[PDB]
Amino acid sequence: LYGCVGISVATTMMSYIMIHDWPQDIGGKPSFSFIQNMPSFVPIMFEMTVFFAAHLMV
Amino acid sequence: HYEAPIRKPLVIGDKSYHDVTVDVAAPVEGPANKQWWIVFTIALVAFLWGLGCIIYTVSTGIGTWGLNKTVGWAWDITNFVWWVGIGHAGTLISAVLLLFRQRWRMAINRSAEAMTIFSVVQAGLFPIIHMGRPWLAYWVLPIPNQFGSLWVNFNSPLLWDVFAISTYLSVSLVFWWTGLLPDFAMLRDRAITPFNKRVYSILSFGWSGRAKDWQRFEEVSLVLAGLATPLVLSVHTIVSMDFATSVIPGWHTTIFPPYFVAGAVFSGFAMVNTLLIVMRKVSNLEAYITLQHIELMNIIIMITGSIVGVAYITELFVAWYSGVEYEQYAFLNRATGPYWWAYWSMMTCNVFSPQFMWFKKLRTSIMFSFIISIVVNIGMWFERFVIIVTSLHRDYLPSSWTMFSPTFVDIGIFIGTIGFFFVLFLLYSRTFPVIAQAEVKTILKGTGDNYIRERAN
Amino acid sequence: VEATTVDLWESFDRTTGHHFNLSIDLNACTGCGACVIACHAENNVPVVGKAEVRRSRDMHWLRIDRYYSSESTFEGDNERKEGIAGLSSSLSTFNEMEKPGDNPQVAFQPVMCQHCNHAPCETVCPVAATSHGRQGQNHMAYNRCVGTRYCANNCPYKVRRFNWFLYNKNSEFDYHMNDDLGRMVLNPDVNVRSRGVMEKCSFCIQSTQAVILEAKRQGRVVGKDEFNNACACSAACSSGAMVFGDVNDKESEVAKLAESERMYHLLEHVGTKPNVFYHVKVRN
Amino acid sequence: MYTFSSKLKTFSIILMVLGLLGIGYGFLSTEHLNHVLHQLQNKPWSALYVACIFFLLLSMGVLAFYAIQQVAQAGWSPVLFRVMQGITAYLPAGSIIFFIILVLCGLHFNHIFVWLGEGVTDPKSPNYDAIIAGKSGYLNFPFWIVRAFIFLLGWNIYRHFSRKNCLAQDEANDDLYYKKNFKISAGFLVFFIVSESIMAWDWIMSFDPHWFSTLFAWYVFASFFVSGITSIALITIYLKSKGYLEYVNTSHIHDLAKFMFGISVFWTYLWFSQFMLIWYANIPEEVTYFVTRIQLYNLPFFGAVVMNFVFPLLILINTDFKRLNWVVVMAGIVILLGHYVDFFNMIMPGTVGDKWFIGVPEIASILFFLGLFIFVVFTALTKSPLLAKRNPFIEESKHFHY
Ligand code: SF4
Ligand code: F3S
Repeated sequence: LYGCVGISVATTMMSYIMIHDWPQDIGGKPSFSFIQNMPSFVPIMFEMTVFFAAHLMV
Repeated sequence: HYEAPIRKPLVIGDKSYHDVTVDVAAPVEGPANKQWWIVFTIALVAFLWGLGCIIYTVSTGIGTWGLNKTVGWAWDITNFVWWVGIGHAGTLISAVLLLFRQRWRMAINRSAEAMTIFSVVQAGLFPIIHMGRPWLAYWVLPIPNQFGSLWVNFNSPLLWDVFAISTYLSVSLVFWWTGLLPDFAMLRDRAITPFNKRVYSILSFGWSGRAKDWQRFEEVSLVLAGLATPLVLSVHTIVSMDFATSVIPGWHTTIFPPYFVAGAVFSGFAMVNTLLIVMRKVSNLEAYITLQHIELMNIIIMITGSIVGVAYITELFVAWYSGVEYEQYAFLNRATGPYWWAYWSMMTCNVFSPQFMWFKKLRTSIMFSFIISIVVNIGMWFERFVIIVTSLHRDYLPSSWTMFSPTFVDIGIFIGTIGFFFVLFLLYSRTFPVIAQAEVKTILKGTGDNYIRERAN
Repeated sequence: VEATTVDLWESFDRTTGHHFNLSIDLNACTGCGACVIACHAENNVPVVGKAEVRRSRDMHWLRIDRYYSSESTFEGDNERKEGIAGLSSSLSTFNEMEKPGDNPQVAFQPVMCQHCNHAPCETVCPVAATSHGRQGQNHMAYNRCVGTRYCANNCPYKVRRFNWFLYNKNSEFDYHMNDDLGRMVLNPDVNVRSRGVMEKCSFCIQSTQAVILEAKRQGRVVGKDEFNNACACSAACSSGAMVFGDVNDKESEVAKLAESERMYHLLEHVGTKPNVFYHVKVRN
Repeated sequence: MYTFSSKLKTFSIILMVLGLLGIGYGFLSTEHLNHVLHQLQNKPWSALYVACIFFLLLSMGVLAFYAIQQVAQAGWSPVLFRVMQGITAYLPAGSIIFFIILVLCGLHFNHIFVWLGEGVTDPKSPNYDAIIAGKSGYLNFPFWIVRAFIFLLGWNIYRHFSRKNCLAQDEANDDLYYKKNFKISAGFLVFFIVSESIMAWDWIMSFDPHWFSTLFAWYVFASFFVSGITSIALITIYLKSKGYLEYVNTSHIHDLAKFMFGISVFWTYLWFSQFMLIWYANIPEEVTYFVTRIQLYNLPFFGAVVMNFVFPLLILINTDFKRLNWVVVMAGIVILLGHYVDFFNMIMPGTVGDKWFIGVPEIASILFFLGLFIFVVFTALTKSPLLAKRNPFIEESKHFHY
């Protein structure tokens, strides 16, 4: 359950900042939606789910 | 019971429960000798001098380093990834060997943890030191501010690295710390001085070992081991993508995410093995660290060495197979060019060192394996160096081609991190319980040169 | 299919509102001598001594190249390479093609930061100091640049100049930036960098933001050769080599040069979409 | 011993007839059509190729594991070795069929591979392709056949002697065969790794001579190794439910369930890293590989991610569920289907492109080889008793629990 909390944190953070607050272009990366440019968020989303799953149960 | 007669004893000397605790507690319960002080002094001096070099270059400029307008990275990130590679050994020994029910890991786990907490920390210095304006480093974090809530992007692997390293360390710190609770309990119960009494009553929590407490303890360690293996892989992979995701010929690839990991395992165990070899003689714990532990370390190194070898020929095949001249030239530059000696000395070490382990007469030798274990770390330093430098001084547009040579302040900082490593590790060995008691006492009856002999008759 | 048609991503709309380009033709490039000093006149690029340039660590925003040849032609350095064998001759031909033969041919090439569209220098900046505009520049903020030196590496053209010391007021650099009487050349419209921040041959923002300004207060449309006369990368060269201006305006000097049989970018197989195109050397 | 069901025979016969008939059916049905007609003619051919390589590698995914378990001195595997030996009886037959197909390509009976076509190498032809011709030092046909051929011997020989020496160990008063096999298996694993890398280049990446990538072979390895493990589990579940296994319990099942779970995650890891490293920096050369897959094989491409990751992710994480027969069987089926799709996805866009579909000629080849596989494996189980004799680790494996 702590891991599930973590993924909601990671995805609501990045989907807010990157595509709903400043949708600027950094490279040719399509920041139109959250499906588009999704892969670049995976390295962070993963780490957050482990982080919360680990520390909140310890 | 049902144990197979094929297996050899992991505990030597017919030792009981008191024998084990006395042996391990003894170095904690007594004074350090003159030799310890000599070595300590040396490591400390190297560290302090290194700090001076760090302060100097931060306060006067990165231009004091041997960096070029072409080669923006060299020795700074080279040493960063080198230390990161070292700090994956302990998280393999305590998590992966756990998952594969490898009993022999019980005599290593505790010192293996020390190897990561004192090496990830060293790596953590380079992400700051090389920065142009490090006093503004706090801008890396997505914190609400007076710039109209100005944020960070989430597309750069440099940011991914921040999350990877900071959470890797954080998780591993609570993991190994929890494992100390039943061992600090065995030191607070000695209380030879009121000072030490207080110290261990604070270091340990209220750990009165009970049925329920142990039940939960076991379950927590199983969960964390399960989470730890993914971290071992994903953290080093995020580091790997600093080069894999580029457009530079010689860096852009898909092999790095598993390739660098295999190298990390290889170099990590080579490091660990040299400390265990000297440890079992200085601390007199050779009855716990046996030749079977040493041999098994050698076997694992051999295996991962061959994986790396396959990746080397994979890259060369693909380079030939590919019709891209820029990729082929990059490999020609490594084979023949101004840095040929870095490339070929690197290849010599990584190709031949792990192949000596096929010979039992070489594998089962603490003398030979000590030497080889040292050699591996040299080759791996060049592995990181060669990839970064040889791919930057030669690339698109011949007019931009250059060289590279480091300065004494590049060298000095590296020396400083080595000195600091040993200051921390050396102090550790005189204050912490080097072998987990809760772990060893669960295998003393299952294996050892007493009970096996009893089973045989 | 033409390499420029392959793209997993989606493009951005820059079809309206002043898409810029910049045009070199290699025949008019005689030496392009005075084009350098005029670009270092507004932009306050500091002067570095003999040492710190001896270590190849200088500060220049645009550069002129120099390419000799082996065996008297440039086509003679394309017959030795296409005819090659396996791994025994290719270790000797590539070591002989860096020794220039007697009486070769010389070729010049001006190289600056062509403001890419799929720019590799953008996506990896962790502190987000670089971005693109609707006009098509590469905007470089001197504020979030906390100098983690990535973006000097992913530029394949590699025109990106990090500064290393403080060049402003210290006694190690006793040039015109130091003394009080000689700090009048410096224009007040462009800031002066201090330490740890990178700089780059931007398009002439501090002029084209004033040309749009002086055409907006009046109530007019910008003229034909009005963008070309303000950017001193083009408005100070002797010949008609450098041509700056607008593209969406279909009556400028750039829009008649972009529709040519000599249309040509550097490194189209990289797939970075540059905004500066060279033509062809048409020697005989 | 193992008594044959006396029902699976006719069952497998039905599969080997209906599938065979469907295969036969599949072959009975300016410059635009010069493209299209080749896409259409390749449909019943690649429908067979993908089926053969799927089951061929399925068998290899068991031998790799088999060798590992013996080299690693596992204390729970001995009781399952006879089943694994029975499964790896397909390989010496399936490899014959697969090899024949490779020969048929060489003899120009199809247009499965591009570089095997005529007029590609010579400059005096409208079919001349300089890029392919420049790779002919590796793609030269007689070299390709010999190189492929010796990989099959390198796998079949191991299989043969592993069984032979095991049976010898069962009828001896000392060891010597155990240690013999220990040494052999170690040698095999070294060979295997090398032959694996080359194999992928020759049998899978050879479908597109204009594309390359590092980390391809390791991806391929994971895509069949995982499925190999699930086939082991499913056979032991069947035999156990029929009363033919002893000293087998939920801890043996559980151990296999968590094993296959972990490695299925590993497959996903490799899949993503290959994709993302191309997507992130889309240098147009070598990018069309994904362009033509995403735009055409949309659901196949992404469905393969879900079935091989998302489904088992929420199943085989509960240790109680890992001991349930129907949970394990269910997950095993999904995984097998997912990896079939993985091979389908890799091959199809290069042979038929947008003319792909999953109708009669695809189903028919699946059922044909399914029946063949079943027939061979269960027949093999009648030629040797389950639960080997004196073995240095069998006594502890018979009391294994977790
Ligand atoms: S040319 Fe170099 S600086 Fe200019 S946009 Fe492309 S990568 Fe960035
Ligand atoms: S990547 Fe960013 S922090 Fe400065 S060095 Fe380049 S603009």
